[PDB]
Amino acid sequence: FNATRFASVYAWNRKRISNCVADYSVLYNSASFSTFKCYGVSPTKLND
Amino acid sequence: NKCVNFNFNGLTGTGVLTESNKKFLPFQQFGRDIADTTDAVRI
Amino acid sequence: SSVLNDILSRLDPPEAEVQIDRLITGRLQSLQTYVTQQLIRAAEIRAS
Amino acid sequence: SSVLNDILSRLDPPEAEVQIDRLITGRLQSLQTYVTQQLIRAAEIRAS
Repeated sequence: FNATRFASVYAWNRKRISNCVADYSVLYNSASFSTFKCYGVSPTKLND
Repeated sequence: NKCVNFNFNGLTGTGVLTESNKKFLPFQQFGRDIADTTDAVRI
Repeated sequence: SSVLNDILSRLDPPEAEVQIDRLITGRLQSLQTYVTQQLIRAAEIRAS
Repeated sequence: SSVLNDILSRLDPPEAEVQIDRLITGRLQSLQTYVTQQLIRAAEIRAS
């Protein structure tokens, strides 16, 4: 979210996501993003 | 020994969890019996 | 899925409830089909 | 339509498959209804 740099989509950069604790509801209450589509997942159940 | 609706370790369910003698390999802790039901969980 | 509980723990009311609508339609046949099965058994029994 | 083949040759996976879902539900009654028809015939036959 404080990303320093992102690689271009034509070779979109892929990252590994695992082994941590994230409250994703913060984003729903963050509202800091243009779009926050949670599809196949409800945002308001995932922090727990 | 008391049946409840629970959200266990991120694994959610409702029922009673009491000491289990069943064998769950080290690579298992919870396994799905019929109805995706656990028999012993971590058991 | 075969389980609505995972739906509930990850999805929203509208999509979860439409998926449950199709889920519940399936079980409402499976039951009344079973009942039809049983009462054609029971007719053969009552004759016998 | 009554034909899924034209769907397949002109439509996409998601909409084609939902239309097939409703198509296949219709045929799954029509079959098990037919089977129910037949085994109430067969009950009248077995009595006779």
